[PDB]
Amino acid sequence: PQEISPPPTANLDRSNDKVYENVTGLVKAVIEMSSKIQPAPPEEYVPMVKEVGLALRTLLATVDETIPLLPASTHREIEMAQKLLNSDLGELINKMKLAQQYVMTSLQQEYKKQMLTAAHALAVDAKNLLDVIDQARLKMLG
Amino acid sequence: QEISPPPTANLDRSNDKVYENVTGLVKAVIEMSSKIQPAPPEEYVPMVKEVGLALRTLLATVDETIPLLPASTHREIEMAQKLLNSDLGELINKMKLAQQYVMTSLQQEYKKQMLTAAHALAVDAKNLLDVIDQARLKMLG
Amino acid sequence: NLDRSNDKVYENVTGLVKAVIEMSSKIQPAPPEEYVPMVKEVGLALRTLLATVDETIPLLPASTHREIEMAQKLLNSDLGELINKMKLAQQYVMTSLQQEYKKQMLTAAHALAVDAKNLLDVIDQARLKMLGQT
Amino acid sequence: LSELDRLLLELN
Amino acid sequence: LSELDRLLLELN
Repeated sequence: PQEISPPPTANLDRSNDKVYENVTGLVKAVIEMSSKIQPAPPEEYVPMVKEVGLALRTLLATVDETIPLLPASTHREIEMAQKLLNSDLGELINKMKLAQQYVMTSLQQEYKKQMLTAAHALAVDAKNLLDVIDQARLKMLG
Repeated sequence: QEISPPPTANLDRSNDKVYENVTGLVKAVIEMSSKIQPAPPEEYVPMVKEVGLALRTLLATVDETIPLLPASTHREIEMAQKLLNSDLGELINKMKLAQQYVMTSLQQEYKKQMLTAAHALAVDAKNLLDVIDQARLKMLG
Repeated sequence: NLDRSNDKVYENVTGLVKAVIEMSSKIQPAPPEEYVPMVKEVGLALRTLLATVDETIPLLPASTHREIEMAQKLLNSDLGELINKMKLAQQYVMTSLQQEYKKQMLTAAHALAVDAKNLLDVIDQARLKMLGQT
Repeated sequence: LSELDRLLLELN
Repeated sequence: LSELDRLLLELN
């Protein structure tokens, strides 16, 4: 499934690292959905999603307030990593609007699997953003 | 995780246009995924068109087949058909992101997600055939 | 082997054949005013059948389309001959010729039934082709 | 069909 | 972000 990142580098204090907090927050809201949803109807995943999407708005903001300060040269990979998370959310939505459009159908259970898929992507990528930015602080230091 | 046996050997396949069209569509999907990596938008946009043309063809044919089939199956088939339309839809979404992010790092990521969608389409087109087949054999008793 | 649960062509043949039988079984005792409606029913049933077949053709291999078209013509022709002999029989009601005219009627009806069955037999063979049997 | 055939038989 | 917000709006 190839490519993998070793654990977040230990060489950086995480006490006031709001990126690490927000990523952890976003991954956590995905896990909430990804692990509840199987059961519940549209009156329960639609927010479960809005939640994930709020937790992302935050992370993206915090990353905005964080890029200025890093090396100018590493601003592009981080801006890209961010847009990727945007489309990841877009997929999640498309597959939600679909699970809705087809309730109490054989197709409802399917667009749900597609949601879980899209939300997993989101989290994996939220973790890759953090990975990039860390390399960006490492650079700025050494 | 899932996998299914080669399409049943209990049906003749010389008059089988559903088979021909599933084969057609999976081919167009392979063609795309073999060419896609170096391809610019001029190239890969038409590669997706071919996938849609293939699928539109395929869906017409299933339209023209349902009537020979027990009504007890018409729903599974009609759902599978709708699933392929969403599959094609996710494929276009991603094509469109790849277009936007030409000259950037993400041309290659959005191309990876095209391949994924196009793979889902092919897979589900093969499941549809497996369902249509079970249906014909019910008709034939 | 084939499942007839929603085989409209089989359902319609069976009606056209039932229709010919009601007439055939009724005719000798019967006046013109009773037998023309009987032939009317036969014709309606035929009409229904040919319409259903007209709709079924497109779902079926072009290799077979003309055998079926010809079967269809044949049925029209038979209802032709039957209507003909019906008209003779009315013309000669109460005559030494009334019987032989009823007998030519049954003959025409029975030909229709038999060709209608041949049309079912054709169209079945085409569906077997399309659903892909071995 | 054996039923359609049973009808046909009534005609002969 | 307006686009992310347009998505968020759809959820409300």
